[PDB]
Amino acid sequence: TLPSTRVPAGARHPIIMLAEHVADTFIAMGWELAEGPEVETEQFNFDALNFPADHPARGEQDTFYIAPEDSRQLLRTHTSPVQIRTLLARELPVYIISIGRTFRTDELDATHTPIFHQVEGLAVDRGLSMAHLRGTLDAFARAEFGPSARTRIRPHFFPFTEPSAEVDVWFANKAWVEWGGCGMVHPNVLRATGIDPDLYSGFAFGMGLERTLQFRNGIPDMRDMVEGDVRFSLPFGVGA
Amino acid sequence: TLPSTRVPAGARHPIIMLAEHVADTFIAMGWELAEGPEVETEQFNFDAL
Amino acid sequence: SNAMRLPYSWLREVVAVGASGWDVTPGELEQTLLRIGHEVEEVIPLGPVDGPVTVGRVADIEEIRACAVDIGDRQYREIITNFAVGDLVVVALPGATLPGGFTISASDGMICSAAELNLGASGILVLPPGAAEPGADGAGVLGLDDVVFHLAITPDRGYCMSVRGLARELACAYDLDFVDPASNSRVPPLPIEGPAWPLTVQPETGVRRFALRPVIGIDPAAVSPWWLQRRLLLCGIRATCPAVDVTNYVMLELGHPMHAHDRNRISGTLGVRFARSGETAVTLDGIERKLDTADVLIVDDAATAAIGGVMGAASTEVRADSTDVLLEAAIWDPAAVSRTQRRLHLPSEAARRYERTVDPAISVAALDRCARLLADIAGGEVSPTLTDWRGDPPCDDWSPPPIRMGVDVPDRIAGVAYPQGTTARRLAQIGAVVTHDGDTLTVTPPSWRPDLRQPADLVEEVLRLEGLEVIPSVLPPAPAGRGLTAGQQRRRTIGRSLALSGYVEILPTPFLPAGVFDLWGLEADDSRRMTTRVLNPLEADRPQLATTLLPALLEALVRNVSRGLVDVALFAIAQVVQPTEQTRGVGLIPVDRRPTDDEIAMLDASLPRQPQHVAAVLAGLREPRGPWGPGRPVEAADAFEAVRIIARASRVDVTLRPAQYLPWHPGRCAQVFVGESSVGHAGQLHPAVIERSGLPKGTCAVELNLDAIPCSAPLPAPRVSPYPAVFQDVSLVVAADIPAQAVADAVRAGAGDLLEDIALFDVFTGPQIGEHRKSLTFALRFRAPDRTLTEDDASAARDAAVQSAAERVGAVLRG
Amino acid sequence: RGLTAGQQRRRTIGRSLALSGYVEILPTPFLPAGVFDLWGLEADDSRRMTTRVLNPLEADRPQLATTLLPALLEALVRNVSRGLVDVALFAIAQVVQPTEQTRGVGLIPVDRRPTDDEIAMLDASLPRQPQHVAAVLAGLREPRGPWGPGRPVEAADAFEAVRIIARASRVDVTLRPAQYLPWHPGRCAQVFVGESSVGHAGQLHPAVIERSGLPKGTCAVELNLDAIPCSAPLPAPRVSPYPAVFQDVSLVVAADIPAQAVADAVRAGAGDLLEDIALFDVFTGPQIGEHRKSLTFALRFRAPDRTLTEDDASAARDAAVQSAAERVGAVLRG
RNA sequence: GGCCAGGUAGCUCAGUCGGUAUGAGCGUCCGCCUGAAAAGCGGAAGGUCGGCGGUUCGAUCCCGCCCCUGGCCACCA
Ligand SMILES: CS(=O)(=O)NCCNc1ccccc1
Ligand SMILES: [Mg+2]
Ligand SMILES: [Mg+2]
Ligand code: NA
Repeated sequence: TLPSTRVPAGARHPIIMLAEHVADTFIAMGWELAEGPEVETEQFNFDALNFPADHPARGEQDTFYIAPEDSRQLLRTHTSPVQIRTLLARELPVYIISIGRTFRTDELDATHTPIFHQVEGLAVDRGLSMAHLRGTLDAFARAEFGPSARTRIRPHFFPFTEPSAEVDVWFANKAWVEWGGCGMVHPNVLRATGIDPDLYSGFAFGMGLERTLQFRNGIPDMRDMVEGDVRFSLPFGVGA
Repeated sequence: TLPSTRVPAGARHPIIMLAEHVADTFIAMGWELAEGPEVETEQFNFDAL
Repeated sequence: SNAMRLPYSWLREVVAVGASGWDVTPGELEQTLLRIGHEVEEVIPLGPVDGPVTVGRVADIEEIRACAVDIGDRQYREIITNFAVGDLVVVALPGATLPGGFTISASDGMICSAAELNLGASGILVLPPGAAEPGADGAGVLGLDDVVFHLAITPDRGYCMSVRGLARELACAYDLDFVDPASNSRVPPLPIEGPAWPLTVQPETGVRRFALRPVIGIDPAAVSPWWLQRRLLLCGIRATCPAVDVTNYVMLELGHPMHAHDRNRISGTLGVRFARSGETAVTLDGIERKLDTADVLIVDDAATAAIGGVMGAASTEVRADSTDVLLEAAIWDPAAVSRTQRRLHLPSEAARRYERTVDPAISVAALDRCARLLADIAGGEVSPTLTDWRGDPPCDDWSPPPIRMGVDVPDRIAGVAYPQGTTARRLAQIGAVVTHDGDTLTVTPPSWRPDLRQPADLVEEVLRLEGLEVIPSVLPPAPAGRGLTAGQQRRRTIGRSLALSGYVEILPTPFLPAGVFDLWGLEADDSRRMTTRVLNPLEADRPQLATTLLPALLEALVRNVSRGLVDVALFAIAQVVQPTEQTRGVGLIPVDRRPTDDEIAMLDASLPRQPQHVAAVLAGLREPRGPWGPGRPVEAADAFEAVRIIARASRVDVTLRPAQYLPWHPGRCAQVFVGESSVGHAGQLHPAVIERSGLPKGTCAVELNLDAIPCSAPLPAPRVSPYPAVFQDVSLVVAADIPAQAVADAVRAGAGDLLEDIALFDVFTGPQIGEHRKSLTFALRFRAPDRTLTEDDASAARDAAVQSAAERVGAVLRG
Repeated sequence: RGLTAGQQRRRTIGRSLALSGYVEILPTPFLPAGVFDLWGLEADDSRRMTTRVLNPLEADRPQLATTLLPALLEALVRNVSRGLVDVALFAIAQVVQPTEQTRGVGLIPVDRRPTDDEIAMLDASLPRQPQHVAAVLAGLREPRGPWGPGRPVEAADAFEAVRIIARASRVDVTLRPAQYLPWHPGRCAQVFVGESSVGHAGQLHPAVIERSGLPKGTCAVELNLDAIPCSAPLPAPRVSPYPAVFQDVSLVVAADIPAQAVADAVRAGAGDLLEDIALFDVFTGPQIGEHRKSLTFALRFRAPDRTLTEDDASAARDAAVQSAAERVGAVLRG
C-alpha cells in the first residue's frame, strides 16, 4: 500500500476538456471544426454579421478595440467571424462548429469574465428549418447534461439571425437554466457571403463554455476557472 | 543536447491504432462502433448468415 | 438604458377597450410576454400594507416638523418637509405594518413617503387636492393591488416602448380585438384653422415630421390629477406640472415623445438645423452642453430651444408660472439621435425611443391627445391652429415598401404545417396589409414596424405568435464529415502527453503584465516588444497583446507558488499576436455582395500574425519526495524533456542547439529545430530575469511554435531480425563544447546499418581527461538482418564509427 | 452517438500505459501447453476451467485463455531471449471463462426473427468473455544514462501500473495484501474498486519464474475492466485564498500495519482542515523496536474562510494522532 | 461626473495626521531538538505603505491628476 507514483499526473483544463467533449459530439454527427484569429477585422466581426453602423456593441465600452481609434480592428466579441470565414472559404453544404476564445468587456468576478470560451455552430444547407436547429440543440444538451436533458427556445433578437431565440436547458442533476442563443441565419449574412437565400437556409447557435461548466458542476467562483490555480485543475483528472 | 528521457515512451500496437483510425473515420460520418464475443454460437456465425 | 416599466392596470385598461373583461394572472401575463419574445426583468407587486394606513389632510405645522392630520370622521392625530397646510398626505397610524415588517406605533404614527410604501422612489408623498377624501383607505387610493412589469425591450421592437405597443402585442397573443389608443375614431381630431407657429426645417438633418399646436391660458397653480401622477411614478417618471406630466404621459401611452415649450419665450421663427462647431446650449437640467456638427438643434431668432430628440433647453423651459404652452411633436433621425445622446451621456426617455424609431403616423394624433389632456387638467384653451411639417414634398403615406414571400414560407422555416390562413392572419394581426396573388403574399408592414424589411422578418412574426413550442425536434441528416484535422488531433495528443507527464494546463491571458519585457531585459528592437495595443483595456497598465505565452504562464506560476503550491509544472496551448506593421485596417466592404478573394486576402494581410504556440514553465521539485527518496528539483534538462515530449506527440524529430535568447539563461538555453527550421526555445531562465520578476529560483520554461512544426504521417515498416545481437561500448574523448548528440550522430554514421541502437550512459571529466575536454561512453548494439555476427564484424563497424567521430567532431579513442 | 464510455476508456488506458513506457502486444487466446502446471495452481482453480478447441493448429494448445498473463509472458520471453531484456508490455483483450461444460443450442429456424427468450438462451450457452487489461515487466524499469545507472523493475512498478489504469478510468482503487498465484505472496496486492475485487498486481512468485524460464523479479498486473464501473465525476473545486499551515507528524506502528491505513486514520481525524497528506519517510532503525516502523507524513492544513494558527493546526494534528492510535494502534514518535 | 471609504509583507488583514510599520496570523530562513522531520522553545530575513510630482534636515501620515476598488448624496422632459 506504499505510495508508488514517482511522477504525479497533471491535468488538462476543464474548459479544454469540455470543449473536446463538445467537439466529439458534433464530429459524431458529421460536423467539423474550424478556427479563426482572435484579433479580427470589424468587417467579419460586425459588418458581415448584419450589425448596424450605429450599434451599441460597436462602441468602445463593450468591445476591445485595437489602438489607434477607428482602426476597424478589434478583439472578437464572439466566434461568429470564424463561421463567416468558413462560409466564404468552403463549399456548400456547411456543418461546422467553432470553439475559440472570446473577449467581452465584463469585469472579472464570481459569475463573469472578460476572457471566456464559447462554442458556436453553423449549418447551411438546402431546406434547413427551425426543427433541425431544435433537433441539434437537443442532441447537444443530451450529450452534456444527460439523457433526460431537453432544450427550450424563446423568441429574442440577434443582428445575424432572423428569427432569433434564446436557449434554455433542463437537467435533472441540479429547473430550466439560461444556456445560449440561436436562430436561423439572416439572409443578409448569406448575401454577404455569396449564398442565395432562396436556395439555402441555415441556423446557428452559441453557448459559452465557462457558463456551461459553472451551473453543470456547481462551481461557485468562476475566477477559479481562468486564474490557473493548480488546486482547481487537478481534481478533474488527467484527461487522456 | 544530452539525453533527458528518463522514462522511455512506449508504443500502442499499430493494428490497434489502425483500428482506431478506421473507427474515427466512420464515426465522423455518423456511424457507431459495436462489439461482440470471440466465442460465438454457430447460429449467429453461419446459420443466420 | 433598455428598460420599460408600466403597471398592469394601465396595460389591461388599453387591452380591455377592445376586449371587455380581459384580465389575467400576473404570472400568466409574464409567461405570455416571454413566449412572444419580451424578456421581463422583474414583476414587482405594490405595497403591501394592512391595518390603519389612511389618507389625511394637514391641519397646521409646528416646527423637523410637527403637524396634526385629519384622519377622517373629525378625528385628529399629531405626527412628528415639502408640504404646507391643506396637502393630502398618507399616514401610517399605529397598528399598521408597512412593507418589510416595519410596524408603526406611538407622535401618533408616521408620515408616509413613496419609498417605504413600495410605490416609487424623496421627501413625503403629497396627493393632489381632490385626490381622495381625508380618511379613505390608503391601499385603495394608492392602488397597491397593482403590479409593475419591468421589461427589457430588444432594439428591434421600439414600438413596444409604450402601452400602445405592448397592448397590441397582448391582443395579438390572445387573439383579441384591439382598439389603437392613437386612432382618430374615438373623439374627432382637433380643428386646423391655420398655422400654429412659423418654422423652417433643413431637409438634410433627418427630420421626418415636425408638428406644433399651442394651448393658451392654463392655470399655473393647477396640479396633475392623482391617476396621472401615479402612473408616471410606476413607470419611473416623477411628476412636475401639468404641462410636463402630459408630455411624459402621452410618451408612455402612445410611444411618441412630446415636449412642451413656453409660447411666451419663443422669439420668432423656429429653426431645425445642425449645430455649429463649439456651439453650446444650456439644457433643461441647467447643464451646459458642448455640441457637435452632426447634432440636430431647434433654434429661434435668439437662443437654442432644444437638442433634437434628446432634451429641450432652458430657453423655452416650462416653469411654474407658464400659461401659454406650445407643444412639439417631432420625428428625428434615429442614427443622429443615437450618436448625439451617447456622445454627451443623455439616455433620455425620448432619445431611447427615437434611436429605436418612432411611428411617424401618430405625430398629430399624439399632439391632439396631449393638447386636449393639458387643457382638461389645467383649464386651458386649445388653439385651433396646427403646423404639420411632413418633409418636402409633404409625405401623406408613411407605409414601408411592400414585401413578397410565399404563403407557406413560415411553414418551411418553422418545420410545422400551420393551419391554412395562419400566416395571413398573424401578419394582419400585427397591423400589416396582406394581399393574395396565387401562392405569393404581398405584405405591407405598418408604419410603426420599420424592422419588417424582408421575408425573414415576417417569418419571425408568424412563428413567435404561434409559439416556438410547436416546432418539433428533428435531428438533421448528418453530412459525411472528415473528422478532426491533423493539427487539431495533434493538439490533443500534445495536451494528453504533457498532462500525463505532470503538467497542469492553464488558460493564458493575452494582456501582458506591465513592463514584462523590461523585467526580461530585452533590447528595444526585440520582435516580441512590437506588440498590438488595446485602446480600452480593463487595466490601463496592460494594453499590449501577447507575442509570447511565457508572461501569462509565469503569472500563473507566481500565483501558485505564492499560495503554498511551490512545486508547479504548467503549460498552455494558445495563439499569440505578432504584428508585422503598424495597426492598419481596411475600409468598409459593401455587405450586399460577397467580398472577392483579393479583398479577403486584403483583410488577412491587414491582421497581425497569430500563430498557435505551446509553452510550459516549471519550478520547485520536478519529482516529489516520498518513501523512494527526497525527490528531484527542476533543472534545465526537464525543459528539454518537455520538448521531446511535445516532439514525440507530434511524431517529428527535433534537434537542440545552444543559443543565447532572453529570458533564458545563456549557458542553459536550447533552440529547438525541426529539420533546419527554428521552432522555439527551452531551458532555464536567466537569474536576473528571475530576480527582477519575483520568480522562484531555477525556474525553467519552454515555448514552441506549433505552426512552424510540419505535420507528419510516417508509415514505418520495421523488419525484426531473428539473429542475435552484439553488445559493445566505446569511449570517445572530445572537446567540452562538442555536443553529445553530434558525437552520437558521427558514431551512427560510421557504424552503418549494423548499428541497431546507441545510448549514452557516461559523461566523464576529471584528472584522466585534459582540461576543457570530456569523455563519453556509448552503449552500442549491433545486429545483422540475415546472419549471426562475429566479434570482429562488430568491431569493424565500431572502428568505422571511431573514424567517423574522429573526422567529424575530432574525437579521440579513450586510451 | 459516437464512442461509448467503455470504448473511450479503452483508448485512454492504452495512451496512458504507452506514455508510461509500456508496449502493446496482441495476445493469443490459445494458452501455452501446461501453463497452469508451471504456475502451480490448484486443480480447482477457476482459471483452469477453460474452453477447449477441437481442431487447433497445435494439438498441445487447445484451451482458450482465461487470463492474459500467459500470452504476455510468452511475448516477454520472446523479447528477453532476443537481446531486449528491459521490457514492459501490456495488452487489452477479452478472456474466455466458461461457467459450465460446453452446451450447444439446436438450430433455430432462420425463416424468422429469434424471440427475445431464444436470443437470451444463445447468450447464456456462451462462456463469459469479460475485457481485461494486463501487463508484465522485467529488467530495468528506467534505463541508464548520464543521470545514473537506472532502476530495476520492482513490485511498486506494477502497483503504479494499477494507479495509471485507475487514473485513466477516473476511479479510485485500494491495494490490499493478498496471496494469489502466480504472484509473490509477500509482494502481491489485490486491487479493489470500492469493495469489489478487480484484479491483482505485484511481483511474480520465484518458483513460477524458475519453472517458466522467466527473468528474475518479473512483475505483472491483471485487471478486469468489466468489473470497474464507468464513472462520470463532476468536480466542483473551491480554491481557498487563505494561506496554508505545514506540519509533519511521525507515527510508530507495527510492521504489519499498511502505510495507507495509517494515512486513512490520520485523514479521518484531522477533519476538513487537512488539505493534503503525503508519506515521505519509513524508518526502522535501532531506536525503533523490532517488528515496528516509524512513518512520517507531511501534512498541509488550510481553512476555506480564515487564516489558521499553529494551535488550530495542532488541534487537527493531535486529533489525527488520536484517530491513528484508535485505528492502527499508532504511537506518537518520541 | 461633485463627496467619502479604501490599495499596507509571500497569503489574509490590522495600524499610524513626520525621524521604530518595535505590525499580526500564517508563509520563508537559522539554532536547540530528531536517524531525517514537525510541533515546542529561542533567534532572524523580507515592505521602497498604489503610481508620477509638489512642500521639509526628514514623508506611508502633508496639497495636485491617473491606474482600479465596492459604496452614499446630486442629476433623471
Ligand atoms: C451569452 S452568449 O455570448 O454566449 N450569447 C450567444 C449568442 N450568440 C449567437 C450565435 C449564433 C446564433 C445566435 C446567437
Ligand atoms: Mg436575454
Ligand atoms: Mg424581427
Ligand atoms: Na543537463
